[PDB]
Amino acid sequence: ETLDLLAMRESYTRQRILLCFNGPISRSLIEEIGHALRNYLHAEQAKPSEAMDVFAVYIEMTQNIRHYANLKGYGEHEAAATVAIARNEDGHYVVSAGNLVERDDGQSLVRSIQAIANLDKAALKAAYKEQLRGAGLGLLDIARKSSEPLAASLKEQPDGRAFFSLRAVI
Amino acid sequence: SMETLDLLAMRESYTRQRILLCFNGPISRSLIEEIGHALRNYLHAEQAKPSEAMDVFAVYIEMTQNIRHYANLKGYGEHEAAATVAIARNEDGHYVVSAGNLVERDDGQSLVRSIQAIANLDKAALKAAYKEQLRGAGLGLLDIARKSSEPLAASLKERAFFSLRAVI
Amino acid sequence: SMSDLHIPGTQSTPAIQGDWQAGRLSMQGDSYPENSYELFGQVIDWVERFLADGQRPLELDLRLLYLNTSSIKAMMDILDLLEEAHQGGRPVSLRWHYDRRNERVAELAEEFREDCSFPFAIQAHD
Amino acid sequence: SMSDLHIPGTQSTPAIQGDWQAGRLSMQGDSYPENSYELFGQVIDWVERFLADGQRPLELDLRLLYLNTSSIKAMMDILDLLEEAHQGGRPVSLRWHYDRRNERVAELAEEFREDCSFPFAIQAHDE
Ligand SMILES: Nc1ncnc2c1ncn2[C@@H]1O[C@H](COP(=O)(O)OP(=O)(O)O)[C@@H](O)[C@H]1O
Ligand SMILES: Nc1ncnc2c1ncn2[C@@H]1O[C@H](COP(=O)(O)OP(=O)(O)O)[C@@H](O)[C@H]1O
Ligand code: NA
Ligand code: NA
Repeated sequence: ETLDLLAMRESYTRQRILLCFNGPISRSLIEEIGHALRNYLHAEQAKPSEAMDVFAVYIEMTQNIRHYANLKGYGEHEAAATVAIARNEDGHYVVSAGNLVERDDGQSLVRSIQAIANLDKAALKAAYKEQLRGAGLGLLDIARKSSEPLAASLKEQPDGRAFFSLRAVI
Repeated sequence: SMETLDLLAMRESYTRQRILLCFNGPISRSLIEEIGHALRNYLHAEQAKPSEAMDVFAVYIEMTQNIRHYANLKGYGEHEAAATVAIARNEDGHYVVSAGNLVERDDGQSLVRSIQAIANLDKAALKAAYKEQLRGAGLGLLDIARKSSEPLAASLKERAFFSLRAVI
Repeated sequence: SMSDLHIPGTQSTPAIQGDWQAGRLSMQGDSYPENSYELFGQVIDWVERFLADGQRPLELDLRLLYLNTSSIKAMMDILDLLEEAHQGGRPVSLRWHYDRRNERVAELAEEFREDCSFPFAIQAHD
Repeated sequence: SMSDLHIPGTQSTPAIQGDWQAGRLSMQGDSYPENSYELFGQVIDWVERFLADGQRPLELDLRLLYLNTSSIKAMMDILDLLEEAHQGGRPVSLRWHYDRRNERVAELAEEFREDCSFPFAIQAHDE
């Protein structure tokens, strides 16, 4: 067939991926992968505030996918996602997640992220504090916790549905 | 962006392989079960016939618990007990369960020889060898071979990377 | 409850009830824990204690589904105690219920029963 | 126990104790449930009830760690009830304990405290 398990394992090594999952993603699956992530961060002697940032970005990105799938009525079977967590050579963690979205939703999402990427930490805080009382707390929190600007991409399809992928560098 | 593009390249590769679920990383007892639950939901959503749904589940659990057993035997901890697991569905509708892990090279070589020796035996010989291990391939590998619609396939790269593939 | 055995079931381990006075051992659910003897160790001891004592019949009523290799070994240890007691003249019996639409449970139960010479029933349900 | 509130904690939800007679609301642990108002709805009701009448002080003793966005909104709803009662003359108080080696919890507690004008303490501990 087409399944090449060694080719994937080597691609994960090339990208320095420590954890990655693809498929239907449930509440309990989110938490259990987060538990593997927290153990890995502890085994790598992550500084306490760095460990919380990486975990927080993982939870919020993956819970945004859950929230979207609920809003669009998707079922357990339909609520699918691709999540990856890597660590750069300099020690910075990279948390990436992707999911299928309606095409109008995907285009409006990349706009909000492009509007988020260029704000400094003080502007991100103000927009965050204002959304406490269009990008919301989740994307704003991920942007605030990143050491690099948030990056997003969108692979459109004449299905009407697009693949949205987001990455944060912690 | 380089990470978002690569995330797209991965997602497209999974599509071309008809992969339903795949995981890579440290694999614990609770992660085995939670991924097994996603598998059981997917099999129901695809209206898998009941004994076929149990065969795929049984092969998934036994493959991944063999990785757990080996990692414990070699003393590995939760951080070193790492694995790559994938479940796909072929064009003909048959499910494919594949799992891979790092092994000592001599262990991996003895493992490939053991799978090559069982893979080509018919169901009656697999049952007898199974029934004999009730009282070298054991019950785990023999059950996966017994539940497969095709001969078990194994490979070894280069600590070596061992990979096992069953078609149900 | 003193001589009885009640174990609640989980996602990967079966629920177990050992009724000492009724001479009945019941199980239900899947069984794929990583170390099955952490679970079945007390069940085997419960059976061994029951079979060393008295002549009262012991019946197993199983509603088991998926069993991994470790659970199958432990199950075979339990059936060897029944078979040992049965060869000595002790009345033992086993009943395995299963959903008629899933043959694999009956096929597994049928493989267990070829190593037994005591009454062993497999009952299909709609 | 009738007017009290005892909620055990889990991996993704905090443990909560509402002591009605002592006027104390305590919470410990992480909080990242998918729908935080399934958890915090009864806590908000408990706070509102305590604050609706009487003059007894209400103090919050928090040992919370990671909160997701939904829990932060629910937490803000609780602190808005404290602030409203405090502007009306009700004595309220909050203490947030945290491990000194993790400044993110102190930073989160500080962001909450900038929207509050009642006594609000952040206490570091050497674990
Ligand atoms: N992964 C995603 N897929 C699709 N849409 C998303 C995703 N993440 C966020 N969104 C959308 O972006 C908006 C903002 O997200 P977020 O910052 O988490 O806001 P909030 O915290 O206020 O919910 C949501 O209203 C939703 O439409
Ligand atoms: N994924 C794996 N990695 C390394 N060794 C393995 C793996 N799977 C099986 N083995 C080896 O093959 C042997 C037999 O496997 P198995 O058929 O499960 O036997 P049993 O079920 O009797 O343990 C095990 O002792 C183990 O050393
Ligand atoms: Na959100
Ligand atoms: Na095995």
